Amino acid sequence: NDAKEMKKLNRPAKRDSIFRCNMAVAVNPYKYDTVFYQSPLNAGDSAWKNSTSSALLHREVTHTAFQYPFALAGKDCAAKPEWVKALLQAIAELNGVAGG
RNA sequence: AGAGCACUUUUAUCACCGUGUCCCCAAUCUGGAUAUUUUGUGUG
Repeated sequence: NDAKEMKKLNRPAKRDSIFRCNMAVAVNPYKYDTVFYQSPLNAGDSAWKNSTSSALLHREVTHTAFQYPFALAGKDCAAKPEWVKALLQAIAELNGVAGG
């Protein structure tokens, strides 16, 4: 790494951690819901394969909020106040967080 | 600054298709709210 680090002359940033965050939890229990699933075969004549069959399956969903602690820390994040402000604005504009 | 906690749960999909709760039936048969009772008493 960095030609054995003398040319870098900087910290390798190995473990510098900023914006520590926790993991979200729901507010309501789970009551074993189910929604059906069809997935028909792609074609009966296509060159592209058809998985040899078509099978129906199940899913489960629920409606629930998600409380969340933030845990922002560090008095050293003053080098780039613009970056901090942009990050806070992006957090305020959170959307599509889970790649479901 | 805690035996240094990142790099991944990811990308698509109609439970679809047809179907008269139908066909007859009486709440029917009789019964005196009847028997007595003064709005009486006097005024230019």
